[PDB]
Amino acid sequence: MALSDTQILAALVVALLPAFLAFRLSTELYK
Amino acid sequence: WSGLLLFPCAFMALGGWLTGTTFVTSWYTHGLASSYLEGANFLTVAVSSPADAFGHSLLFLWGPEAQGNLTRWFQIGGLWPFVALHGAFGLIGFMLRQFEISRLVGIRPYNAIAFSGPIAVFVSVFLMYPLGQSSWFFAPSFGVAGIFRFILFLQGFHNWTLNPFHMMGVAGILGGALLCAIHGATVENTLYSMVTANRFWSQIFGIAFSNKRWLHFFMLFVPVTGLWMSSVGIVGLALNLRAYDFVSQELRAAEDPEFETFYTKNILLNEGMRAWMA
Amino acid sequence: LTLKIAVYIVVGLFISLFIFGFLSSDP
Amino acid sequence: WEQFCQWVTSTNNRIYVGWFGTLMIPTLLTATTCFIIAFIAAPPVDIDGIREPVAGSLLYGNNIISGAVVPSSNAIGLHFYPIWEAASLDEWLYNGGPYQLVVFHFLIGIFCYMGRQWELSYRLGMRPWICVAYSAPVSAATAVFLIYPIGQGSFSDGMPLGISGTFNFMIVFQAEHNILMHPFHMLGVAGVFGGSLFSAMHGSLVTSSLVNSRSLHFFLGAWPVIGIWFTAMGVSTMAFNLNGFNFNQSILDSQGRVIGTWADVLNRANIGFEVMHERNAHNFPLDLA
Amino acid sequence: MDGSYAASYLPWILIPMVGWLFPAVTMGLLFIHIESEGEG
Amino acid sequence: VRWLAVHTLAVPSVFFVGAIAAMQFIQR
Amino acid sequence: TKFPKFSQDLAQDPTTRRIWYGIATAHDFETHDGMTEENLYQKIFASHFGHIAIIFLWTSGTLFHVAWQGNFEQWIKDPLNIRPIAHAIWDPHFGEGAVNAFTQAGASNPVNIAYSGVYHWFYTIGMTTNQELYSGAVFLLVLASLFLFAGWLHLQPKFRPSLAWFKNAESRLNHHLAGLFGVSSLAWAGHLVHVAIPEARGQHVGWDNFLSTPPHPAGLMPFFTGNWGVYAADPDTAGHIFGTSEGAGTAILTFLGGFHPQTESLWLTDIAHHHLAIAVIFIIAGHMYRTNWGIGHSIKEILNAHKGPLTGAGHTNLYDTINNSLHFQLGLALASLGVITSLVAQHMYSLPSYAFIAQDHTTQ
Amino acid sequence: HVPDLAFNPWQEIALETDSTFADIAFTEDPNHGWLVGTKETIFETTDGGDTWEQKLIDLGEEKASFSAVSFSGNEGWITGKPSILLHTTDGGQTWARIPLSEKLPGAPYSIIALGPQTAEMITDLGAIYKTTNGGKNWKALVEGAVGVARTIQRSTDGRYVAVSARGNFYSTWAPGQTEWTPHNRNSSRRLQTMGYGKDGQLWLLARGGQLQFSTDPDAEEWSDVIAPQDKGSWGLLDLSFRTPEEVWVAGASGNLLMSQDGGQTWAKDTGVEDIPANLYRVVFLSPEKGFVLGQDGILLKYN
Ligand code: CLA
Ligand code: CLA
Ligand code: CLA
Ligand code: CLA
Ligand SMILES: C=Cc1c(C)c2cc3nc(c4c5[nH]c(cc6nc(cc1[nH]2)C(C)=C6CC)c(C)c5C(=O)[C@@H]4C(=O)OC)[C@@H](CCC(=O)OC/C=C(\C)CCC[C@H](C)CCC[C@H](C)CCCC(C)C)[C@@H]3C
Ligand SMILES: CCCCCCCCCCCCCCCCCC(=O)OC[C@H](CO[C@@H]1O[C@H](CO)[C@H](O)[C@H](O)[C@H]1O)OC(=O)CCCCCCCCCCCCCCCCC
Ligand SMILES: CC1=C(/C=C/C(C)=C\C=C\C(C)=C/C=C/C=C(C)/C=C/C=C(C)/C=C/C2=C(C)C(=O)CCC2(C)C)C(C)(C)CCC1
Ligand SMILES: CC1=C(/C=C/C(C)=C/C=C/C(C)=C/C=C/C=C(C)/C=C/C=C(C)/C=C/C2=C(C)CCCC2(C)C)C(C)(C)CCC1
Ligand SMILES: [Fe+2]
Repeated sequence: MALSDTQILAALVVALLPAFLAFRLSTELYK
Repeated sequence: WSGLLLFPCAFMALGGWLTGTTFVTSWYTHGLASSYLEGANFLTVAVSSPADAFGHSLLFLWGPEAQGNLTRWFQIGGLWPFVALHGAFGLIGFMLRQFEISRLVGIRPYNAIAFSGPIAVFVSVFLMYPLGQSSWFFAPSFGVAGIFRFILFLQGFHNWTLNPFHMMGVAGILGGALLCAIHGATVENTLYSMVTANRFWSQIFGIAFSNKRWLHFFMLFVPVTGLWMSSVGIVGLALNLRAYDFVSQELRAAEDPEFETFYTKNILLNEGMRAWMA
Repeated sequence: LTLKIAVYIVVGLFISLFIFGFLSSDP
Repeated sequence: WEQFCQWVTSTNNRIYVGWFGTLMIPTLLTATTCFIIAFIAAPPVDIDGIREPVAGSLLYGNNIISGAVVPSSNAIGLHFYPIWEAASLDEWLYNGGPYQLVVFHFLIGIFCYMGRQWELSYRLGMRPWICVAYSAPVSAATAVFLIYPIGQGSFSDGMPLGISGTFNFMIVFQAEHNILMHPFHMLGVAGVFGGSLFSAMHGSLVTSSLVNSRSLHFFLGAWPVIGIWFTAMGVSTMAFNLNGFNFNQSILDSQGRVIGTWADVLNRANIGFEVMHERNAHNFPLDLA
Repeated sequence: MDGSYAASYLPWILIPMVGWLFPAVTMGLLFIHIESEGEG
Repeated sequence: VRWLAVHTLAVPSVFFVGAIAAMQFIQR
Repeated sequence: TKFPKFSQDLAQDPTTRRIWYGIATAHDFETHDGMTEENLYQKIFASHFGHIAIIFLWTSGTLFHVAWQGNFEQWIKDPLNIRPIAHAIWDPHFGEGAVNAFTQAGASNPVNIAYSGVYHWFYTIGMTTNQELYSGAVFLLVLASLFLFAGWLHLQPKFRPSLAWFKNAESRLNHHLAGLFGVSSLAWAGHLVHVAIPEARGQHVGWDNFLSTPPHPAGLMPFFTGNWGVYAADPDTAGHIFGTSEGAGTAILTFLGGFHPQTESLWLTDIAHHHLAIAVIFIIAGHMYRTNWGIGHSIKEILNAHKGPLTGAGHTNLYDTINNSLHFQLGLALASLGVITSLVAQHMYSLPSYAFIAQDHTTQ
Repeated sequence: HVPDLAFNPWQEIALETDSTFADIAFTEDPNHGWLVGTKETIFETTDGGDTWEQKLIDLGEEKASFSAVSFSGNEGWITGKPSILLHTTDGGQTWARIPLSEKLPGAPYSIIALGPQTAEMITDLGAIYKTTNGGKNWKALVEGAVGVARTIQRSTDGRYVAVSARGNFYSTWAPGQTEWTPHNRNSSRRLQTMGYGKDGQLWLLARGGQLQFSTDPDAEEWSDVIAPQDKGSWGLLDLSFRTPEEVWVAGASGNLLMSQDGGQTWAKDTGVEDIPANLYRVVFLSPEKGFVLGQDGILLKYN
């Protein structure tokens, strides 16, 4: 059966974390 | 009916918190920058408690503590009493809202008796403790960092961990979390369908659940009871410090350098923390 | 050192029994 | 012998065993026995490598609250310390080796408890989310009992198996790491708070009806587990000298003087905890007779 | 435009942000940074 | 009514978010 | 002007060449102002972490969009007729003609058609429902988060690696040959045996019940006794229908050879024995170079020993040359990767592995 | 395992007490030497530490654990917690306790006799007093407290280093300063001990037996982490210099190790590992006369 919209929203919430980690890594590499 | 008695007050409390977290400053109440305007971030911003210059006066807008002025009313810190009082009023309004919803439907009000726990927590932590204290300057701030600072202050000045009431409240909170997780997991396992879970727990845990209504009552009751006891313990701290301090161990350890207990080291931490702020 | 040997054989027999039983699961 | 295995795997026993139980029961029983003995009659375990022995046994003058199975000695460090590496029993008792034995056999036992849970769940014909839920407390226990001692490089600063030991460990942890400002303890706090909230709401709803539920129960059971996973990972990160956000002295003026925020007060409180006295130039008595 | 996939409203807002809001913001910040004088 | 229920929250939020957006630049 | 901070000659340029050449020479760390060898290596290490995280995010996005807006659960029911769907189309600039034209693959909205052949790959490795695709996407998100955090952490001052740690060739070769190649291929063979083949034979195996059901009716007894030929007995028949139990064998490791009669692809049991044997070979190879236990070869001695009478000095001092130079290593790696990529293309267009992928000509 | 040693130069002595050793001191090379331990455990010797007898002294409370003993020429001082200070002018034949001032900040930690009728007094709270009246008076040298501390060590020239109560950071004091200079620890792991080497510089021992050397007076920069037990993670306790070049360290279960090149190579002495005790301190009065003090009345004498 197809995905549920709650799954999509949860996927976005989960993907929030690698965004923050990537921002931190980029700022560290900028130094 | 009362569903319109909390909406204006709750919205005003939310608006006051939002205004405080970005515009007003705690320079003249705590000597700190506590809003986005000065350069603070989401964790740092806080609606700071009023300064220790008035005592228990509520800092009304029409009261002589600000004389109708708004810049003064914000600098004196009346926004904290504003937010706290409006929030408490709206929270009791939602208590009555759940009460009247239950009355309208005709079933026993159990969402209200469960929601009573947060009411007690709020009225004890933010209202009764400063009332028992000298003034609002020792009341907790409306901020993420302010809450942590208040927690550490209460640990330093009361040894709140050693209090039986916070202990049983911790037990209640953790038991509520465990029961929530276990109920969800068992429901999605058997996904009636109670005999399978009952057999699984009878063979795993021995003391299985008699009925699903019993388990639902237990998960309803453990965290609300924990919160109620924690609030009662804080209220006691305001009146009579209920910390069982084993002075026998204290004297036994004071003059014996070959004896030590973790209670003695906790007392060491508390008294050093007291001495740290002069 | 006899206690060390005893503990060694005890734990070894326990883990060997567990793995042997798991590989021949009757049900 | 086959009758023994038939009983072991039998789903008719009064208290289930399973094949994981064959290894769970000895480890749990050993851990309980040695923990009880160490709690009752352990000698004063020196904990910091200095001449300040710490006693955590009832027979040595402790009540229930003050009793705590003392962690290992700083002399041990992180090294594996079984009894046979001790030249005699007294040194092993005085070096906190009971703590290491307890924690190791207990970790094995809880892992095997997970295994037993899953084995019974699948033999009973049920999709096993119960172990997915039970993994969270196991992960937290491993993070706070094994990962943190290794990250800190010693077993001395592990959590003592006692009520007062837990509080002292938590306070020293906050002082040395600032866990409160770390986002993962907030994730754990939100998880447990949401668990309590959902428990209360669901119990009220069910009891008020006493005479979407699938996904409702799923998320109800899933929120606290994710929170506990996140806070366990946060503790594991804190083990290797990672800390929470340090927003202190991050706001200046036109000239360069720090303004100060609530995070600055948190930092000041942490520094106050990590040294249990005042600072310098506070007028010590100059002349003593 | 609309589709039968779950959460069909997500493209409606996500695509304009990644097409207008995100590019405008990043080019603005980059232009500000690459022109800040001094501190070479 | 629904009109007030939405506008009482909408009409200050845009003002506030514009304020914070500008503060994200006013910092030296 | 501040930008570019890593070069002062470009920072004092008053023209627009400053911006162009700042973008151009950004990732050339070897010529930044005041760059040390240690800092160069550490920056390279962190950036490599970044590229790995980006790759994992890209794979997660592919999986997620396929699972969300695709037709995988209908594609499996008829791989020979249905067209795989890559992602949905949301173009406000579209007209009605384009909307009617791009409502293809039996969808209900404008939609693309995947030509990367990921549907065949997912079907071949046993993924049959889009929930599994979603779980894989979330797991890949978590993996990318972990790798980003690893880069951040190994950039920290106290976790910053030393220069000698970056110049330990023997240990790196041993670990990456035995572990990165041998262990990973062994785990892949285990995945094929424990999951992929049973799913090809119409058995649903997932995390919930893989620990119970053994891949073979005789589990681990013949492997230790030495009766390996048991695992190769009773292979899949030529009348085997992929994804069902009709005419399917019980063997897990076979050398059947050739192609599956239906899917026109290599036998999965052949893949299993192939990747397992490759794993064994790589694990043997990984124990070649001495690290600190005395046993093992040292590359410098090997190179200096293999001198030639016609080449004067032979392969003398090449160890120092390759170890000190990063461009030498990058050139060797790029040459090898290009050669094996061409090999991948040549040996995949002629020996398809994924089911029904030969029929779909556009993807090939 | 770890590399072995060519021999064992440490003669083992098992004293008749359950106390934990604290310190040792000697008046003259062959003259009676004293050692202080825990639970009022004082032992006297007459042949350079080879023969020790317990001196049974008692006060109102039997819980005055001695910490430091400092002897200059013949004059001698004993300092112990809770506050107890014995002063002698005859080498210790008779002990005259000096009642400590009630305004003493915290408990006494260590004392050093600078010469005839002098004593530099140190308290665990971080107070540096001095007497030139033989205990009649005391003069402070720092006007503030470093907080609770794990260990305090004295430099050869007179500087002081005090590790924090948990090893999170440390503090230093130089002569003429009214405060203490605090420094965050220069190691990944939490500090355990910090001492002044014979080279005039500092060294630190963190958790897990990690040893770090500083090569500058400011101690801002530090050398690489040195682990005498590479594979083993035993917790090292004390460090000392027999020679300004040779190094010795003491740990747990008799893990007494010896380095010929300033920590570069550590060879384990298997001769003394069999001792059922956790060695605590190593004191080198001279490059020939050394003592290793451990648990339950166990001593090692250098030959
Ligand atoms: C509002 C205040 C508040 C709240 C709600 C929390 C909440 C939490 N804190 Mg926290 N904290 C706070 C304030 C707060 N904190 C403050 C102010 C400080 C500073 C002192 C800290 C410092 C702090 C530390 C240092 C740590 C926490 C941790 C935690 C988490 C507990 C996880 C746990 O117990 O493991 C889950 C439960 C277990 C591991 C129990 C074992 C379960 C096993 C499987 C079963 C064992 C059975 C038993 C042995 C016998 C069976 C009984 C019977 C059958 C016989 C939780 C999210 C911990 C954490 O993050 O966890 C990783 C942690 O390490 N906090
Ligand atoms: C790199 C992988 C990748 C790529 C190329 C795409 C591509 C697309 N996604 Mg998508 N997505 C991805 C991963 C990816 N997705 C993941 C992992 C998730 C789960 C959170 C989603 C969730 C998602 C939703 C919910 C929606 C899209 C939509 C879309 C389409 C609109 C354009 C867009 O990206 O903005 C919107 C997409 C996002 C904001 C996703 C966030 C970006 C992901 C999480 C990480 C990408 C980081 C990447 C590596 C950075 C590389 C930098 C490089 C260019 C220098 C487009 C086809 C929209 C669509 O289908 O419209 C019809 C839509 O509504 N995506
Ligand atoms: C006016 C012309 C026009 C415009 C504006 C668009 C716009 C769009 N079409 Mg489209 N299309 C057009 C004509 C047009 N189309 C025509 C004539 C056809 C043939 C019928 C199609 C067929 C078509 C299909 C089949 C699809 C689209 C899709 C899309 C959307 C993709 C969103 C996107 O790419 O974001 C992301 C933006 C980019 C990838 C642009 C990146 C380009 C640069 C070179 C890369 C960056 C380089 C550099 C590093 C940048 C530095 C950083 C930067 C921020 C400064 C977008 C709304 C897709 C869609 O619906 O999305 C879900 C889709 O599937 N279109
Ligand atoms: C067993 C231990 C171990 C493991 C698993 C790794 C693993 C890794 N190390 Mg490594 N390393 C180790 C020990 C180890 N290391 C030690 C001990 C040292 C010190 C001496 C180092 C020092 C070191 C350095 C200095 C660097 C690494 C890097 C890397 C990464 C390389 C990125 C890559 O392409 O991987 C993925 C590779 C594969 C999966 C295999 C390659 C594929 C080949 C060509 C065959 C193709 C497979 C198949 C045919 C195609 C499949 C098709 C399918 C998609 C359908 C990788 C994750 C690099 C990095 O930055 O990572 C962060 C790097 O710069 N390592
Ligand atoms: C973890 C914190 C926490 C939050 C945020 C929270 C919030 C909520 N729970 C509600 C419900 C409930 N909570 C319940 C049990 C519990 N709830 C708990 C804990 C929480 N409950 C716990 C621990 C329990 C177990 C006893 C029940 C049983 C219910 C409900 O029936 C009800 C519901 O249906 O939920 C969906 C709603 C209350 C609506 C209301 O009173 O309207 C009035 C709103 C007002 C007055 C606005 C609040 C303003 C406050 C008081 C002051 C201002 C605060 C600032 C704006 C924020 C400061 C932030 C700083 C900390 C940084 C709301 C969604
Ligand atoms: C520590 C590991 C040691 C364990 C060794 C275990 C080996 C177990 C062997 C048991 C299998 C029993 C069957 C064997 C009975 C005889 C059957 C026979 O003749 O098979 C004949 C089979 C094929 O013959 C028939 O094939 C038909 C195919 O449909 C049938 O189905 C059967 O497979 C078989 O009857 O072929 C082979 O097995 C030939 C031998 C393969 C062995 C390798 C030698 C080939 C040269 C390659 C070089 C590799 C050398 C190893 C290098 C190692 C490098 C690290
Ligand atoms: C150990 C062991 C034992 C028990 C083992 C048990 C019980 C389980 C072991 C499992 C193991 C060992 C590994 C599992 C690994 C799974 C991995 C690593 C997955 C990685 C995925 C990647 C990287 C990419 C994912 C992808 C996805 C999701 C897609 O959808 C598209 C394809 C692709 C891109 C590939 C015991 C002690 C009993 C005996 C001794 C051996
Ligand atoms: C300048 C330079 C460089 C570059 C160059 C390049 C990159 C090159 C390339 C090259 C190449 C890229 C090459 C290739 C080669 C190949 C080969 C050499 C092959 C061989 C093969 C063979 C020999 C085969 C055989 C066979 C057959 C045929 C069949 C059967 C099987 C067998 C296998 C036997 C470098 C960086 C390095 C360094 C520096 C300098
Ligand atoms: Fe329920």
